[PDB]
Amino acid sequence: ALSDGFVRLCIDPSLNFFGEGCKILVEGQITDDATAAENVVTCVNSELDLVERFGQGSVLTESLRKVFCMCKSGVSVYALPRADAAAAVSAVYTLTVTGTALTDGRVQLYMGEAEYSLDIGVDEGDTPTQIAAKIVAAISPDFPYEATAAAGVITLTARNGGTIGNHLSVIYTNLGSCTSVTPEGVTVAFAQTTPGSVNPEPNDYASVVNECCFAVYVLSSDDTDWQENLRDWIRSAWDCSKPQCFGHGYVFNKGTLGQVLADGDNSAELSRLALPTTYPVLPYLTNAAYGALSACSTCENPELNVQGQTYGLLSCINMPESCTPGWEFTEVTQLQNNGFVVSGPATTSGQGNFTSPYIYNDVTNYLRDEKNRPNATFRDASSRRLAAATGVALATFLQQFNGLAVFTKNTNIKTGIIGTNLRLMLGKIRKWASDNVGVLFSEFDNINEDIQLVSDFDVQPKCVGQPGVFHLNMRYRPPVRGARINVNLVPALFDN
Amino acid sequence: CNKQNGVKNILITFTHCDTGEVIGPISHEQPDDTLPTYKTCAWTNTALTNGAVMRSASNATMTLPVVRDPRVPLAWYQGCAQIDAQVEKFDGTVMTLTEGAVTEPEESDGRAVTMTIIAAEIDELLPPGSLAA
Amino acid sequence: NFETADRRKRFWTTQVAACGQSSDDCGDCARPGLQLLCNGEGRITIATDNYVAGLALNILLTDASKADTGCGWTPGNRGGFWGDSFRSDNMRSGSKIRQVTARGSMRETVALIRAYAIDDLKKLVAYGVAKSVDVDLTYQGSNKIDMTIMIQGVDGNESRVGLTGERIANAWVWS
Repeated sequence: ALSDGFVRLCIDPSLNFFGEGCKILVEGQITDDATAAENVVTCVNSELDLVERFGQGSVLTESLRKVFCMCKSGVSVYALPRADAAAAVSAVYTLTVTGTALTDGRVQLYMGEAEYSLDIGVDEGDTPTQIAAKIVAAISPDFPYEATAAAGVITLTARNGGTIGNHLSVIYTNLGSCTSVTPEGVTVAFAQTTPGSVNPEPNDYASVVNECCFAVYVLSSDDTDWQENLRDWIRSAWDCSKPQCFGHGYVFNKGTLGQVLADGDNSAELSRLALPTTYPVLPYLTNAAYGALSACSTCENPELNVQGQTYGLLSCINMPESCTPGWEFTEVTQLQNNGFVVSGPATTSGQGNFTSPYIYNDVTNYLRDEKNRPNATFRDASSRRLAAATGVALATFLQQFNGLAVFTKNTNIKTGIIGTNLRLMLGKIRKWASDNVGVLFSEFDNINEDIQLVSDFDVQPKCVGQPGVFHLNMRYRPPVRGARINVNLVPALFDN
Repeated sequence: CNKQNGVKNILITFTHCDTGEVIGPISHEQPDDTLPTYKTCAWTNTALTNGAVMRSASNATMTLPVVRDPRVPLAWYQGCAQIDAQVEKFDGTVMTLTEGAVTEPEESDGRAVTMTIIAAEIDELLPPGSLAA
Repeated sequence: NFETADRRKRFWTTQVAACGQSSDDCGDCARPGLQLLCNGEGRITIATDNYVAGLALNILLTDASKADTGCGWTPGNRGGFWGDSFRSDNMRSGSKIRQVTARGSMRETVALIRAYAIDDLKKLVAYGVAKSVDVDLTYQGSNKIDMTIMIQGVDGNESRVGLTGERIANAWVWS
């Protein structure tokens, strides 16, 4: 500002990024080489700092990579690294190459996600199984698995311990008439040899995220107990015993239909994502994409629903088309009716070509009630966002009565006094509630009965109440998302 | 005493347009025996032939005769400031207006002012036991 | 020759309840589709009755091209049908009843839905299948709502003389 070129006006810029009103927290494992301190929340800048700050090929880095690629700008990211358990075992996979390449050709593989795909050319004809397996020199460094390149067989070992390394299904082109000049006489076999053993169970959420507000929690793990702890923490943020911080969490569950349905703990604070047993993409990558997309990078408007092929398109994920739907339609309906989220391809094909997934229903895991009755009050995720928005907005509006003289037991206000009474206060609140129809509420069934204001003197018995304390009781309803109109066709062959 | 037709409290809140100043909800008193008059339906019907009608936009109007407060400039009471008014009758009815504007002011002697206000809508709070929603 | 000179035949036609009904806690609904008819020695065949009724279902249950918004749509679900660029009657296929948005009180939204329904089924008169169509919609409560669609047909052979309008072409389906 203050400069040599004096002129009527001075200017003063400070920095580029300004959208700090939206926050997202990503939690996951790390490796040994990571320099970040464990169990300490730290802000995350662009992708340049990654790898070094969280290790090479660690679960956390992969999750963060998708988060940044989905939300280019408009949200602020945070990371909460965690370390492996004391005695965690690392999963091991085997991929044996057999036969001698007797023709010139190329070999290409797809594992985990499209970013890790490779394509190398067979050196020449008559290359044995040992000169082959050069794939190891081609696998990208970011792959969470380490290739050893043994004599004739390549071994993949998870870089992180625990059960998180028990998900894979490879797609290759080394057989059939798919002659991308395929090397004739080569074959590949896939098999597992050792599973993961032990997961961590952190329970110090009250100390590391204490009294700090976050919008969306993302958890890159599949341990049921770990997820349960996150749900309990979120409840505390929505509790009535202290000022609320609000928030929402995203988790995933994988397995057969019988297994997935068994995780329905009836939590309105979580949005469980259901995946089949043969998902061709690493699970947590899809979960991170869904969380980031709904992590206010699009949901600055609480009313918005993250559904459909237009708004709920997880573009960053690319996966080859499967030979079978995976989730049979008779099973898709059951999952939706039970409060789960189901995703599927956004384009039509069965060729094994590349597509992207999208989300059918944006629904939480809410069922029944505290009194055990069934209802859909918190069915849609937008209800949770709208409820939080109403709470904040309502508190701001009522702020104008702070420090204002209030008259009771004699409602006539002298001339020149600045004050108000119960009836005037109630009337003003009604005005605010009505004006918001179409923005935060739908038309009230009976606006004269869903709002009540009573002074504390009328609640407590004689000589027990306090002067200048009111109780406000309000009931509302979010907007209406559609209705059914049964039709009755009639051709009326006769005339008149 | 619910059958008495009269006004109980009048609260106004000015907002100077050229300086953004805001004055708390001061109370007022009326100058004579007249009462305010109201119109809360923002549509006007014109009589066609054979029972038909025509609708016109129109506005929601208010008429508030009140004694000037000796601590507020006379200009504010005329069309040089926003107004937010509330009137509470004896029976219990409360009617609120927000973002109103004064129209076609007339000369005043310094004590009696008869403001004419217009707003998008007026909210009415009937006493307990209403029928309509 | 024999008086049955009209040689025009009739192809397959979609039918209501072809694949049965899908039941749910909210209610029971039809599942339209093609119908299979069986002979005494196998030799299955498709049904072709109620041509106009089948044609009406196709109009209602198909999304038409979506209006431009200024933000855009993904190429997958822009709506419409790629086969409409060859037809010459200067019309686009599908219906837009599903594109309504919650506006004002529920009464206004329902009224808008009726407007779209008429504007879509109006194409039936243009093709000449039916001589008139009208939809009556009633609102009776928060959750219960009904709508009835009335279509007017004609007989195959003309019988009346001195019609104010015109005999609809493509009337060989007699409906």
